[PDB]
Amino acid sequence: ENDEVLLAGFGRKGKAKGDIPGVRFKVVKVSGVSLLALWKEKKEKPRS
Amino acid sequence: NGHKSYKSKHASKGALKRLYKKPDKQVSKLQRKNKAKQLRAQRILDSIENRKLFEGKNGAAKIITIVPLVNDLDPLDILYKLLKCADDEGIMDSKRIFNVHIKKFKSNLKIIIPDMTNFLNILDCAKVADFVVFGLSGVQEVDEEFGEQIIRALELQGIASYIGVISNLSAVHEKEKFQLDVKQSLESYFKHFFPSEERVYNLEKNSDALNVLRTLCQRLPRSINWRDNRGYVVADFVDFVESGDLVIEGTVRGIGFNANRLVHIPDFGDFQLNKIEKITVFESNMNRDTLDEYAEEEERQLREFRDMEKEDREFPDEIELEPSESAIERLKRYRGLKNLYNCDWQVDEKDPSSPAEWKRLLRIGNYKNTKNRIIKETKNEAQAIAGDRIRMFIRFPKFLLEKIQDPKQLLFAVYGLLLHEHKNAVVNFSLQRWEQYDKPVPSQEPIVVQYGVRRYTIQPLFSQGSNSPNNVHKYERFLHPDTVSVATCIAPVDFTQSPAIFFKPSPTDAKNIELIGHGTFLNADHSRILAKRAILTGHPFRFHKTVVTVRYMFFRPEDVEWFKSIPLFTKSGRSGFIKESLGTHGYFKATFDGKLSAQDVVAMSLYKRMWPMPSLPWN
RNA sequence: ACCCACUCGGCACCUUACGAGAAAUCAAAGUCUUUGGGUUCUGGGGGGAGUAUGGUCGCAAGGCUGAAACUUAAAGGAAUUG
RNA sequence: GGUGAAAUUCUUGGAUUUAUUGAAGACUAACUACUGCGAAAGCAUUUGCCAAGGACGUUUUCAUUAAUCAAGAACGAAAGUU
RNA sequence: UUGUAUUGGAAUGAGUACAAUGUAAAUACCUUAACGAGGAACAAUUGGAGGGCAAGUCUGGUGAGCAGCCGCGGAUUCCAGCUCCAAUAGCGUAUAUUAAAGUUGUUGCAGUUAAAAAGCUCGUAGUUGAACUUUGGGCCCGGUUGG
RNA sequence: GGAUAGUGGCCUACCAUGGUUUCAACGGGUAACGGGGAAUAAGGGUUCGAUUCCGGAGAGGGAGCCUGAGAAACGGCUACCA
Repeated sequence: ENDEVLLAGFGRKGKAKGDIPGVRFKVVKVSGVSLLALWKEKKEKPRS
Repeated sequence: NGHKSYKSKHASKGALKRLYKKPDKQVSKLQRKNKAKQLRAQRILDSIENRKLFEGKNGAAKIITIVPLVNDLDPLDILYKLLKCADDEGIMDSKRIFNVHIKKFKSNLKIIIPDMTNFLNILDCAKVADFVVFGLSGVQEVDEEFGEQIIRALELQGIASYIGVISNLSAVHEKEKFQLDVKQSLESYFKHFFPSEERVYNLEKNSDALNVLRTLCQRLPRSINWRDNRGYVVADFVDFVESGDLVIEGTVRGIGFNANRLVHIPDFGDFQLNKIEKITVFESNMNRDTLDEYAEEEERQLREFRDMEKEDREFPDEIELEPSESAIERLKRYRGLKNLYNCDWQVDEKDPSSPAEWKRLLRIGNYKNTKNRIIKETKNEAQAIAGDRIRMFIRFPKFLLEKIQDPKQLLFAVYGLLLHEHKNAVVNFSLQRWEQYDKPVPSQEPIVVQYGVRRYTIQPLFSQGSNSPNNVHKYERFLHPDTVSVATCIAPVDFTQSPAIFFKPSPTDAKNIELIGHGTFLNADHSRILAKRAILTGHPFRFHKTVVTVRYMFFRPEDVEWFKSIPLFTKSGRSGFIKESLGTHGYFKATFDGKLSAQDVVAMSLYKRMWPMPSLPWN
C-alpha cells in the first residue's frame, strides 16, 4: 500500500480479460522499476 | 410448450404487466473553460502548501547524510567540493554535524556524517535523512563483504532519496575518454540498485557539482511511511536536570507530538516526557498512558544442525520409537487428527504449557480497521507540528548519563511511540533469506530482529504460508531453502507494518554482524495456531486378500490399543485403519483401500500444540 | 335461361422450375459478382430500454419523438435425425 | 335449477310445464362458397328517396395535363372519457 | 565428392597509437608506422512449442497457475531441465488509425419466416417523365501506317 | 454633410419599409489556425495536417497613444485588472 504504479490496458479495448470479472488493467511498473525485471532477478526494488 | 412465441424489438405492454412487482445539462464552452481554470488554482495552491516548510531561513533545515562506500574516499573531500560551488567562502570544525545557510539558494542544510567504524551507527544515521549521498571511488571498486552490504541494508529499511556522486575520477586520467569509460561502468553498477536514477555526477567538474547543490536545495524528498506516521526530532542540544529530567531541543518532522505520549530512544528504550514548550509550554497532564508492559565446541552444534536439516529435508517429521520406550508417556500430549484444515483446535487452550500470559496479552482482531483508526485520531491530537522549534523534558534514569555523547559528534535522535505499541502481543512476520545465506536456520535458535527503530532478541517458530479457514498451520523445524515463510513470536506490536531485518551478532566478522534475512510485520493474530506434526512409520510384511500386518511401529499390545482410532495412510496414498492387536510384541493387522506391497510403507500422523516464546530488547 | 368458341378485367387453384433460395418454399421471393427502368420509408451483435431527460398533442387514460454510462460471446433462422 | 358431486334460490297463495294474447330492446340463422363490394377499418330481411363508383363498349373530346412524396390534411376494430 | 570428432598454418577490425589530412580551432570519418584472437571469455538477444499458426507420445515435480479467442489442470496447455521453431542488432506490450471488411454499400449491403415496408388515402417542396424536325447520294483534295 | 490616404451606414440629419430562409437562414458544438501536404497502393475511398515553405493572429488580460515612409509595436510608453 501507498506504492506508486504504472497501469496499462489488459488487451481487450476496455473489456475485462478472460476468466476475470470486471478487471480491465494490468500493472507494468512499480516504484519506477518494471515487474518483469523483478521476476527475472535483474533489478532490485528500493523500499519506501 | 410447443408454440413459436411472439417477438418484438422492445417489450410489449402485456409482457411488462406480468413483470411488474433534474434536467440534463449541456456544458457550454465558457463554463467548461472556467472549471478547468479553478481546478488548476487548487493544484497550484496545494503545491505551495507543501513547499512552505523549506521556504527560507525561517523554515526547517533539510537533513543530508554522506556515506562513502570505500574507505579510500574520506567524506571531507565530498562535502568540501560541494561547499566550493556555494560561492560564499564565509561558509568555509571539530565536529561531524554542521548547520549551513546557502545564500545562493536561500536554503538551510544540516549535514550529518556517520562514524564509518560503527556499521550499526550508519543505519541509524541514514534512517533519519532526507537525502543520502553515496560516494563512489573511480580507483577502487566496492567490496562485496562490506560496501555492498551498506547499500543492500539501506534499501530494505527504506530511503527518502538518493544521489550518486564521484569525487576522484581524475586520478585515472590519461584522456578524459578513459574517464568516460569508467564513469559508464559506475553508472551501470549504480543503476542496478537504484533503477530510478540514470546519472552519477562528477564533482571534479564545476557544472556537475553546482547541479548537485541546486538539487539538494530545491527539490523535495519522498516520504517514509513508517517514520512519518510517528513523530521524530533531532537534538540541537541536550541538557540534564535532576532520576533525571533530560532536556532536548530540535525541530519536529513527523506527524507530531503530544505531551501525553510515550517516547522511544533506540539505544535505551521507552521513557515518558513531562513537559513541552515552543521556542507557551505544554505539560504531561497525567490523563496519560503509562510505562506498563502488561494489562571451539561450537563446531559440534553447527555440525548437528547441518546433519539434522539434511535428514529433515529427506524424511520430514518421521520419528523413531525404541524398545522399552512407552509410546504413551512419550507421546500422550499428541491429539491426532484427520486434517489440520478441518480440526476444531481451540486457540486459547487451557493446557499447562500455554504461556502464563494470556489475558495479560493484547488481542486485536481486525488489525486493518485498528491501524487506520488509531492514526486518524493521532494526527488530530497533535500539539506540535512540522517546523516547530521545541524543547522537551524527559524522565531520564541518571545512571544512563554515562552513555550520553555530545550530539555534535554523534547522532542522537528521538521517536514518538503509538499508544498501544508498548504492549506485548502475538505478532507475525514474513521472512525470506538474505542474498546468499545458505546456512541452516533452526526454528528455535535465537535471532536479533530490527523493525522500525527498535530491535529485539527473538526465538521464532517457522511455518509455511497459506490461508487455512482455521488459521491452524504446520510448525516446521527449519527454514525452507527457497520459499518465503511466516515466523511467529511474542513482541511489542507495530501498527505501521515496518520493514524488518534479521541478523545474528558475530564479532568475528568485520561488521560484527551476520545477515540472515528480511521481511515485514504482517499482523498480530493469536488465532495463528501452530501444530507440531509427527509421523510414525512401520513395515507391512505379510499380505492377505483382506488384511495386512505390520511390524516395528509399536512394541506393546497396550500401545496398539491406545492409539487404535487414528487413521493410517500409505505414502503411495492409500488410507487404512487398525483392526486389533496381534500377539505380545505389538504387531497389528490392518485394512487399506487396496493392494499394498513390501515396497510401500505404512504411516500415521499426530499433532501437538505449540506456543510462542517471549522476547527481550537487544543493545 | 342454357350450351359451344373468342376476348378485356378480377378473387383464387393445380402441375412444372429454363430461374432463384439457408432451407421451408416462390409466376415472383425470376430477368444479380455477367452486380444501373423511376421513386418513398426503415435496419446495422445480444442486454440496459421503449427506461431517463427535453419538447409537443389530449379533460384524463395516454400518444408521437427518444439517449448514455455500464455489461456480455453469443442471441437468432430453416431442416432432418441419434 | 345446476354440477364431476352439492349448496344459495323459487314453490300447495301452485313453482317448472301447457294454452290464448300483449309490450320492449337487440339481432338478421339455414341459403353462405377456396363467391361479391370498398382506400383501409369494414359490409347480409323488404320497399322508396338521395348522391357516388369500377369494368366493358366507343371511327366522341382536350392534348402532356404525368409517377412517387418531407410539411400539411380526411378516415381509422374493440376497450376508454363528457 | 558429403556428413561426425583429434590436429596445423594463414587472414582481418573492433580497440589503442607516432604522423599527415580534416577544422575558425578541435572531435570523428577517410589514409597509415607500431601493438592487437582458439572455449578465437573479443562468449547475440526477444518471444514461443493443443488449434488459429512454424516447432515436443522427451523428462522430473505438482494437483497454485496458463489463456486476446476455443480451452488445459483435482499435465502435449502449470513449474523446472533438455531439444526444437521464428525474426535478429533488434524483439515484445498498451492505446489510436488504415487494409483484409460487400459490418456504411455511388461502384457495392439488407427488409415472408433471422434487425428492418409506416393502419389507409390525398397532397406542397424535392427527384423523375412517351414519340417526332437534314436523311441519303455523288465529285475533288487529302495526311498516317503497311504493301 | 462629416471623417479618412481613399470607396462605402464608416458616422450624423431627414425620409422610405426593407433584407435572409426547408436549395436549411438564425442558434448551439468543435479535445477547429487555413493551404502545399502525410499514412493506407486493384479501383472508388477512409483517417490525419500544433510542426522545416506560403498566408493570418498574439506577446499575462482588456483599452489608449507618441515617433516614423511604415506600428494601434510590447527586448516603446500610459491607465485599469490579476
